[PDB]
Amino acid sequence: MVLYFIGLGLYDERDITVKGLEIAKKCDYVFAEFYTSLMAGTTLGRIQKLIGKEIRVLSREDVELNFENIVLPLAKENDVAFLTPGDPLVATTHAELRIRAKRAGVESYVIHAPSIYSAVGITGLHIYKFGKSATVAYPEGNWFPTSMYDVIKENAERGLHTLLFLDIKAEKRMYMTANEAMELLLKVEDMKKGGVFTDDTLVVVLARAGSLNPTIRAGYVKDLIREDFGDPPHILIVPGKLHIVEAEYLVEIAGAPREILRVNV
Amino acid sequence: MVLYFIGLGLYDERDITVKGLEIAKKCDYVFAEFYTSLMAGTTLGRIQKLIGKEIRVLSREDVELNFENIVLPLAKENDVAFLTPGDPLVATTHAELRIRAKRAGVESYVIHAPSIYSAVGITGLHIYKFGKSATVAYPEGNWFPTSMYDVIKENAERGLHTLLFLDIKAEKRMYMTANEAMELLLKVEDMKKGGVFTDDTLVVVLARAGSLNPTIRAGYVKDLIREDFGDPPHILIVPGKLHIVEAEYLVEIAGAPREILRVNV
Ligand SMILES: Nc1ncnc2c1ncn2[C@@H]1O[C@H](CSCC[C@H](N)C(=O)O)[C@@H](O)[C@H]1O
Repeated sequence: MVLYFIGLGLYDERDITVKGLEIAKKCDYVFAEFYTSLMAGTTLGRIQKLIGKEIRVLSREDVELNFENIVLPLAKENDVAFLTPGDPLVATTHAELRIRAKRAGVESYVIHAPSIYSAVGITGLHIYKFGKSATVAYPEGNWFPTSMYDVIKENAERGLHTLLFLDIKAEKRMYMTANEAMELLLKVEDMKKGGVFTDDTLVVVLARAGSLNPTIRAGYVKDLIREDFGDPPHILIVPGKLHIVEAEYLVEIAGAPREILRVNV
Repeated sequence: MVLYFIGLGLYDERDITVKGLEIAKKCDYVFAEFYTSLMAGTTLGRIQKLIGKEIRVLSREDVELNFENIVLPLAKENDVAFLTPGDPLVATTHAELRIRAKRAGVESYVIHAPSIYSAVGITGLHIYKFGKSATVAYPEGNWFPTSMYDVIKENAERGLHTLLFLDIKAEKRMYMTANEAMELLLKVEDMKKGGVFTDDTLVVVLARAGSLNPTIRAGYVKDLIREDFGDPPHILIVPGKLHIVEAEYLVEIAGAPREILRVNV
């Protein structure tokens, strides 16, 4: 009698780990949420098919307000599993749910899955060189988010790369593009003129990580802010000072201007 | 005419994604490497039975010096797979291999899998608050590494968490423990007296991630320095200032002492 946190992966249903599939296949009740990220290459049907169980989907409100009412209860008598895109505990507040589980007298286990946070390694940028991370959020009301700007500034000053999580509103089916983010940033630039994010800043975009053919592009903002990378989800990265080997991967694989090959030491 | 970089996961032969397995089976040749890391929770033999293909294990020199002489040739006329622990491209040196694949006129695809870099999310610490990452390499002869120490310093300075990869001797099959890593850090503290890592520093240890029974513990060095965290591999983490939720998780789940609720928050 337990509760399982299983990640479904980056793109399609096949991105679940074997461990995760075997275990999902033996649980009595299987819940899931699809609001923390977007798996562009699959459908609830295929997941349900692959697993072999009916998956009751939950909304942000069900999860955040009644997890212990809807899911935890069954967990005491049965073997329940909660599915989520990517890795269940990366860039979500699901970790807290484990405390609910404990306090509800329920044993919980975690089955990891490929996360966008580590998939960025496909851009050639050294993983250890990524600093703090941030999320470009949808502007709303009379307030224009600005934190993500300072973060890029802080990391850049230290020579670190910045991972920018783009926003999502599942219910409204809104998936921020790298373009919608490059614009939101250029605006924060003018508001602060910090030299952080301009038209000559180098940027890398990763779209549909997990698919066989993700869109990996690196270039100056001016030349990319008006490009079609493809369907979502999109991720934006503002690199710091590149290593020669990083620059070479970006040029040879990501299609960046040959000029970055010449790094400023 | 195609090369696949498939990730093997975190601990056992089941940490591979259904994607990576289905593909690995459809390959004419399968290579692997276990020098960047080690699947402590399985064996090459158990892995070979899951894939149902034999696997030629490549040494470090093999890959870094003659990848284009051992792997790429067969990739021209067949579909070849290259297995590596964790998620590919998280080992900085693997990325450049894709360039070589192109140079030799070969298609290369990447099949991600759970990485320790993202799995750390299970510690209850927020992913975005992780800063630059470092590695605690085994000292040798007159050599006494110290960069890691500074990496911690710069991160916690900015309220960021520090993920410390512990060293490994693949061949000799020798895992560095969290305890050992702590002793090394305390030794650098005494050498630089920066206040960065002391008997009162709070740390989190994560052992055997990916397993259903990983060890997750959090406390002050003076109590974890000699604590037994179980079989390898080990990962050490020096957290920055904690959000009340991280602290609660570290207490409710990682058995951290209540003191952290009022000291490290
Ligand atoms: N497959 C993918 N490709 C590119 N970006 C992705 C992605 N999956 C998620 N993202 C990015 O991350 C955001 C969701 S945050 C949730 C991440 C998920 N928990 C994980 O472990 O991967 C998306 O809005 C997008 O900005």
